[PDB]
Amino acid sequence: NPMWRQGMFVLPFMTRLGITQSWGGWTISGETASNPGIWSYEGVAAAHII
Amino acid sequence: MLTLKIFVYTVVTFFVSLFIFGFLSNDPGRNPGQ
Amino acid sequence: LTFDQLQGLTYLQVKGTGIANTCPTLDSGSSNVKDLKPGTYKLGKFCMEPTSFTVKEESQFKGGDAEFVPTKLMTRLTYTLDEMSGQFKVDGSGNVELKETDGIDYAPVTVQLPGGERVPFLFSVKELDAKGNADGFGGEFVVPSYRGATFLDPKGRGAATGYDTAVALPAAGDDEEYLKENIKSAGAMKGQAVFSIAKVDAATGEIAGVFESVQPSDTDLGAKAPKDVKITGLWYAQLS
Amino acid sequence: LDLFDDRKARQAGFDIIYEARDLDLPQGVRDGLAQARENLDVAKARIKEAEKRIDADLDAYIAKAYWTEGRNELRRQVGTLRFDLNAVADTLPKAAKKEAQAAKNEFLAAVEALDLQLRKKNGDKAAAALADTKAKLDAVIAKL
Amino acid sequence: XXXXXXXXXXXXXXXXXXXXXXXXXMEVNILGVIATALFIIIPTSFLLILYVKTASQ
Amino acid sequence: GRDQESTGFAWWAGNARLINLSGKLLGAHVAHAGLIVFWAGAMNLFEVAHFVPEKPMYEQGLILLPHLATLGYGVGPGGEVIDTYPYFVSGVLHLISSAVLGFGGVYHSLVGPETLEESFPFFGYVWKDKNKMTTILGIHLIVLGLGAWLLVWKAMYFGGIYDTWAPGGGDVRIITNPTVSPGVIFGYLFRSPFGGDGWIVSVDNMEDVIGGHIWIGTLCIFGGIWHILTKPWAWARRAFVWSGEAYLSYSLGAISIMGFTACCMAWFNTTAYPSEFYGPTGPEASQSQTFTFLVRDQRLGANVASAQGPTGLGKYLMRSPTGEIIFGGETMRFWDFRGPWLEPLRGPNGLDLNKLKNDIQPWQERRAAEYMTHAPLGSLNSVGGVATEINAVNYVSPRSWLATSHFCLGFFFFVGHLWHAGRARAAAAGFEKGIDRDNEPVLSMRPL
Amino acid sequence: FVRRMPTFFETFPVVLLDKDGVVRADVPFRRSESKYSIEQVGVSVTFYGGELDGVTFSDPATVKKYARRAQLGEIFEFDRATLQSDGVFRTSPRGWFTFAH
Amino acid sequence: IFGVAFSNKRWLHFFMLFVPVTGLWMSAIGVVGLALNLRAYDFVSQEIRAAEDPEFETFYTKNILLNEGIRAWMAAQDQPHEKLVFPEEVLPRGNAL
Amino acid sequence: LNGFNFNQSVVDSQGRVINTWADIINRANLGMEVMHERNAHNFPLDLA
Amino acid sequence: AYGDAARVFAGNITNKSGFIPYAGEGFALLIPSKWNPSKEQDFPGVVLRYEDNGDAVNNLVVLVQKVGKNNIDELGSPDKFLQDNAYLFGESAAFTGETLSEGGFLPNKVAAASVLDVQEATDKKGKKYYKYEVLTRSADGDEGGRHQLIAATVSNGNLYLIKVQCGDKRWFKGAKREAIGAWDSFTV
Ligand SMILES: CCCCCCCCCCCCCCCCCC(=O)OC[C@H](CO[C@@H]1O[C@H](CO[C@H]2O[C@H](CO)[C@H](O)[C@H](O)[C@H]2O)[C@H](O)[C@H](O)[C@H]1O)OC(=O)CCCCCCCCCCCCCCCCC
Ligand code: CLA
Ligand code: CLA
Ligand code: CLA
Ligand code: CLA
Ligand SMILES: CC1=C(/C=C/C(C)=C/C=C/C(C)=C/C=C/C=C(C)/C=C/C=C(C)/C=C/C2=C(C)CCCC2(C)C)C(C)(C)CCC1
Ligand SMILES: CC1=C(/C=C/C(C)=C/C=C/C(C)=C\C=C/C=C(C)/C=C/C=C(C)/C=C/C2=C(C)CCCC2(C)C)C(C)(C)CCC1
Ligand code: OEX
Ligand SMILES: [Cl-]
Ligand SMILES: [Cl-]
Repeated sequence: NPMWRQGMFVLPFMTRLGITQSWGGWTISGETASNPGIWSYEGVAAAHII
Repeated sequence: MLTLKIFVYTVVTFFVSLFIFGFLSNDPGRNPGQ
Repeated sequence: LTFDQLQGLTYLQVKGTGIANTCPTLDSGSSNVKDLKPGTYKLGKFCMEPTSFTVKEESQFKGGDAEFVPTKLMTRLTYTLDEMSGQFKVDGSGNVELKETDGIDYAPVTVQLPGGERVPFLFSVKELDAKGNADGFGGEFVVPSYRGATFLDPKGRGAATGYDTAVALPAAGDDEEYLKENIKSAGAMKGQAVFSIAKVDAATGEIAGVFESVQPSDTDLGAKAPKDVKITGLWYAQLS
Repeated sequence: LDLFDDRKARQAGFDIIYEARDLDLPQGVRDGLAQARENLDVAKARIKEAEKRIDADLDAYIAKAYWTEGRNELRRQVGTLRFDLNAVADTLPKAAKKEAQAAKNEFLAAVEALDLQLRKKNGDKAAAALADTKAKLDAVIAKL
Repeated sequence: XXXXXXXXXXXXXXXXXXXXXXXXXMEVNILGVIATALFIIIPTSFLLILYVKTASQ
Repeated sequence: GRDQESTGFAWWAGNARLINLSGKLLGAHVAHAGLIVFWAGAMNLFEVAHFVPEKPMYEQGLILLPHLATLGYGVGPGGEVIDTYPYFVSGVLHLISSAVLGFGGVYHSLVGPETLEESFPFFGYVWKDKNKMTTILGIHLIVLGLGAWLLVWKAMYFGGIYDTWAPGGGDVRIITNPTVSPGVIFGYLFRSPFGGDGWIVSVDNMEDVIGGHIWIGTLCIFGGIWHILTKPWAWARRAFVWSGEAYLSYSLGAISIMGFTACCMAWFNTTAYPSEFYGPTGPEASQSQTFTFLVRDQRLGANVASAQGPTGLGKYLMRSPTGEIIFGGETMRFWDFRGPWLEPLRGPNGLDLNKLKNDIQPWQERRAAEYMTHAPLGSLNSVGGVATEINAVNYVSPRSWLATSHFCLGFFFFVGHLWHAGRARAAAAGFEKGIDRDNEPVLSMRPL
Repeated sequence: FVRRMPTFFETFPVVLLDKDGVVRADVPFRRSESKYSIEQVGVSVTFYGGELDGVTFSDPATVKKYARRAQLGEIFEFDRATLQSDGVFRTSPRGWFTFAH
Repeated sequence: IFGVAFSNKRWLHFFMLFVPVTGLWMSAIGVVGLALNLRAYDFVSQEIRAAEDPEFETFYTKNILLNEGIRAWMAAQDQPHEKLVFPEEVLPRGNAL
Repeated sequence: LNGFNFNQSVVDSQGRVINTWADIINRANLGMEVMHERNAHNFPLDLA
Repeated sequence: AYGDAARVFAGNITNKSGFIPYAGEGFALLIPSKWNPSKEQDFPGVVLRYEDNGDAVNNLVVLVQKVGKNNIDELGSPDKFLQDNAYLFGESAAFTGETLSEGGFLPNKVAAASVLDVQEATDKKGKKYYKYEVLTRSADGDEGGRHQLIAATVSNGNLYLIKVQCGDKRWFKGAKREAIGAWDSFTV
């Protein structure tokens, strides 16, 4: 059940440049997150909003 | 978390210091009266 | 802190610091458990301070990994069993039998898995009878239900008290859709623990070491499938 | 309902909590002060038990540096010592009553000085205060 | 009673009918209702705003 | 007196006509002082006359006698009231003193000089005189310091003070080594008001109370001497409105803080407000309930240590969010409570299971049982218990009366700050009587 | 006889009464120390007429189930799958007309 | 101070009349609904959800439990004509208190 | 310091309690009290 | 038109003892004033049931049951008689599951009755009464347990029993006086 099977359009573009971790604690590869920091999927979304 | 606390302490102190020295700056004279 | 160092402090010097949620450290002493006189002892001040909480997660990546993914604690420093007492049996050959009777010996702990899943569990060593050599003596304990039989769910349903149906729906209640949630069970479970005697002080009758415990998590009073929670940490006891 | 036997629970004071909550009874009965004055032997036993705690338990706590336990031992089961000494002292004749009260005040200042040293965690000074406290307590018990 | 619950279904049909023989068509997007409503009202309002502004001068 | 024709103040603002009448204003303040002293004497005699030894102080609706009890008057070991004569003489002494105070207030108001400036330069003053104002401030600051020293003199040299934490049971104890260290004193002043810290409400022994009043007595005397020999500096002269109504608002704000602090003192503190006289605090009763049932259930046969409640938490004992062993249930919120009855059963790690299982004394059980039935819960018509109670018990805790009343007073006196301070600035600037139609300030301002 | 739910109650305790109107059984909320539970009373349900005719139930679980249905009046079978009915009662055209007008 | 202010004094006073009148009239519409028991008593989506997982809790579900207590404990005396004889065990109550 | 409590204020000559509208209000209070925070109390008195 | 003047300036309340005498059929007791006559029949043979206006937990029940005996000792020892009549305190029939999380109770148990007192008190007429005080505690902890004062005696082949149930929070609040008073007043 990858990203491209779920209709995700902007998620691949964040992942293409290096965004792989979420504040939810998961990683796009499936491993566990290690201190995601500001630049997560949620962080990048919040930044474009701000 | 300590970095967060120090950041908040700096921010809280800055605005409180503005408040304190703001009213010590001849505030009673800042009025339209004569 | 050692036990004597802890007693030197006052309640006001310990409150809010986190020392109260720690097991005493056994300094001096020695590692050879043969220093204990072979016989029976009264277990006292038996403490178990976890150092790691991990939860077994089914691997959707196939291969049946079922690895224990690391967690994050949600309930603060309320997770160390303390003041447990019981019986400690030590043989001439080094065989160890630990049987706990009372004390705290249980504490509700909630951790969060990667993904936002809060998995609560009743971290307990109730009725722990561990038998084995001093290197690896382990046993099986009882894991009581996380919620008691009189716990009421947000709709008032419960095992020994409360409604046995979804009163909110006066027509769709008692439907096979809600029958599982309508019926609540408070049966207990069992878990496996392994202990080790790292250090022993025969002069003060104090032993310490590490433990590893694997027990099921909360079943939501029978409304949820449990998970395996592996608890590792240090334990301390005073023989007398 | 499953039935249990708790007849012995009344002994060892099951009703102590229920006696203390009966607003029909005077405050002295509710707080147990009247009962102690009623039977001095009950109060006199508590004085003797208090002496054992000071003369035996306090020494180990100071030597082992268990400061909190030393202070707690000075207030638990000793929390009635002031009342008990007063109750026994009143029964004495007036001529001896002044002597017993004077001796008690010396002991009370001694135990307060001992408690201060345990608060400061001064082991050397606390040991000296305990020796004085034990000596003055025996003087009070002799006069009572 | 589950025997009688399914007895009626295999027997005379249930209520609420349907347009013609069958017109449920649950596959229909249903979101198309919002798409059709928004595509009508939003441009229609835009045109009506300009016309009323123009017609009043 | 005066009238609105010659003053511009209506009768409902009549005392505002005394602002510039020093002599009459002196009489008003001396007369209200006589009223305060009168009430203290009148209520002291009222409470003594209505006092029965069959019941504790907190059951009889007394709020002044507990203050005298804490000063170590007419009380014995354990908080028992042994004599009532000291309460009587205190009431008479205030009642008689109010008479002479009332005469001076009545004299200085009606017969005495209207203004003190011309005839008595020492007492005469004008509000704008920053120097004279600080001298009056300095003098009355010294008499406050002397009052604070009276408390430490009584606690150290005159009988002593009631110590509810005293070893061997609570009793009147002479303080000998008050805590005067700067770290302790500054520790109370600058700790947070939140739970566990409690600001100055958390003072937990009479050594700190007396040591604290030594600092206050010394600061006030030095501050009194300082404010006598000096005058306000340049930064102070440009930061304050120097008028009579402005000085009033400064005190209304300060007195507002004290009212709130007293409200929290009576509700939480168990050292300067012993539960033997003011009754249990809210937290004490909640802790007492779990203690009472733990004792009863242990006797009925139960390992209170491992007893699990319906929620999965400990029914009788659990851990606080920092690790201390505390009583279980909804009393978890009151784990900070520290009382002379529960502290003996509390080790460095929290409650001691061994002490709670083998070494609970009957006086501790009696104390906790009494406290849980005299919880501060009560009604306005003085029906004790929760709102769903029946009219059986006539009881409201003195702490409930003190906390509620002095919060209401504290809040209204905060509105006094807002009112009398906003007017002081407006009156001084000159637009407290309205906007001048000739030159309205907004009209000169550029449009927004 | 099951005491029917009055029209003013969203939820009503289920209580069984005899002919004289005395409570004889109920589904207790507190099951710890009950004195009227249908298990102690041994209540049974027998259906006359309709789909279930002559059928009797003695197991407490089903007796409780129909006792709750009984307090809502006559016991009917409802198809809740065709319209995905939620299960909360709704108003008749009589109720809607009165409210509107 | 507030960002928005009245500039028309006539509009200010009509508003002081419109707010209170419109408020009472809207309430009167709701009571008309309650005459027929057409009440906004519950959110079915949250009640269906709560019946499916015993973990879902909201303040709305906590109020529904409070209403259960009000109805059961009040009905016997508030409605004497109903002749309700609810025994103690059938009244809903939580643990201890 | 709660509101007025008039529960069982009116009693007849033989000691029986004649309920008022306050007692009906009390029964509603009993309903809310026993149902609020179901799993939070272990002891009968709601002191906290 | 009763014609009776109001009791203005009366001075003396008619009944202020707190108990209203009740004369039953073969028995008599002092029912507390603030208790209303209930209309439910909890147990077989209930002939009288009063419950408190405030709390329905506070209630008394008098039970007459034909037993074909003369003295209550023929029904067994005071210990045996109580065990035979354990249905008086209620049952946990509805709850059949197993649980180990009920702190202070035996495994798979949600209720427990603790017998505090047993007494073979004899009446003025020489009537053998088996009086019992028992504190029933439950897992839900309602009222903090229930005090159940029970006094029983057999006359004319009928067992006359009185059970006064009082909630614990009411017991230490003052309801103890009314409960014990009615319990002692019971006379057959
Ligand atoms: C429109 C007008 C509005 C007016 C509002 C007025 C409110 C009144 C309160 C405060 C404001 C007035 C000024 C301070 C008054 C003193 C408040 C105080 O003594 O404070 C403490 C008291 C009492 O505290 C209690 O103190 C107790 C002390 O008891 C301890 O010690 C006792 C004595 O021995 C006993 O032993 C007792 O058993 C033992 O537990 C306990 O520690 C409690 O845990 C603790 O809560 O009240 C408290 O708790 C206060 C809790 C903090 C304040 C509430 C949150 C406000 C937050 C504001 C923004 C955040 C932070 C900035 C704030 C401040 C910045 C400087
Ligand atoms: C020691 C404190 C203090 C002092 C010295 C003054 C002094 C003064 N005030 Mg001020 N005031 C105070 C506190 C104080 N006030 C507080 C706490 C408030 C908030 C409520 C106010 C609100 C206030 C207002 C609104 C006004 C004044 C005014 C005045 C001036 C004339 C007042 C007068 O003539 O009284 C007249 C006395 C009366 C009319 C009697 C009425 C009192 C009330 C209605 C009854 C109170 C009794 C009741 C039992 C209280 C219940 C309290 C309870 C709920 C807690 C005067 C110099 C006036 C002014 O500005 O002058 C320029 C004026 O308009 N004050
Ligand atoms: C603590 C309350 C208090 C006090 C101490 C004062 C004090 C004063 N007020 Mg005032 N006032 C008050 C409350 C108070 N007021 C309230 C609540 C109101 C609102 C109604 C007012 C409204 C008001 C107005 C409108 C005026 C004053 C004025 C005055 C001043 C002179 C009064 C005068 O000379 O006329 C004479 C009054 C009398 C002759 C009445 C005689 C009654 C006597 C004095 C009372 C003695 C009774 C007592 C039991 C006797 C004790 C004797 C002792 C030896 C035992 C004076 C200093 C006047 C002023 O501003 O001065 C310029 C004035 O204009 N007040
Ligand atoms: C109707 C008005 C009213 C009334 C009746 C009361 C009544 C009371 N107040 Mg309150 N108060 C009020 C208004 C009122 N207040 C207002 C408007 C405020 C400002 C908002 C306050 C602020 C306030 C505070 C901050 C406190 C009180 C307190 C008290 C209580 C004790 C009073 C006391 O001892 O003070 C002081 C006593 C004196 C000034 C006289 C004694 C002074 C000397 C120096 C004492 C020395 C004694 C000495 C040691 C004896 C030995 C002598 C020798 C051997 C050395 C009392 C019941 C106290 C309390 O109980 O807290 C809840 C307290 O802390 N009040
Ligand atoms: C009721 C008592 C009282 C009152 C009304 C005043 C009033 C005044 N003082 Mg004074 N003072 C007092 C007591 C008092 N003082 C005492 C007891 C001392 C001895 C410590 C002093 C020492 C003092 C000095 C050295 C000075 C004044 C000055 C002033 C004037 C400036 C006001 C100001 O800006 O303060 C506002 C306060 C601040 C801007 C800082 C806030 C700090 C406060 C205290 C919060 C800190 C809390 C913490 C517990 C304090 C730690 C202190 C430690 C010793 C415990 C003013 C008229 C100034 C002046 O005009 O000289 C003539 C001046 O320089 N005072
Ligand atoms: C200015 C003025 C005012 C006010 C005034 C005042 C406020 C006054 C006060 C006054 C006062 C403040 C007074 C007081 C008095 C007191 C007295 C006169 C006392 C006496 C005593 C006696 C007589 C005795 C008693 C006794 C004893 C000895 C013991 C016990 C018993 C008895 C109690 C019997 C007014 C408002 C009107 C207005 C106008 C102006
Ligand atoms: C006795 C005692 C004690 C204490 C002591 C002390 C020492 C106290 C003090 C205190 C202090 C020492 C202080 C307090 C407070 C202060 C404050 C509260 C401040 C105020 C001020 C202000 C607020 C300001 C104003 C102004 C300025 C100038 C700035 C700007 C603005 C204005 C202008 C307004 C203790 C606890 C130990 C214990 C117990 C008892
Ligand atoms: O948290 Mn909210 O509500 Ca005040 O009471 Mn106690 O706590 Mn709980 O119960 Mn009731
Ligand atoms: Cl609780
Ligand atoms: Cl709630």
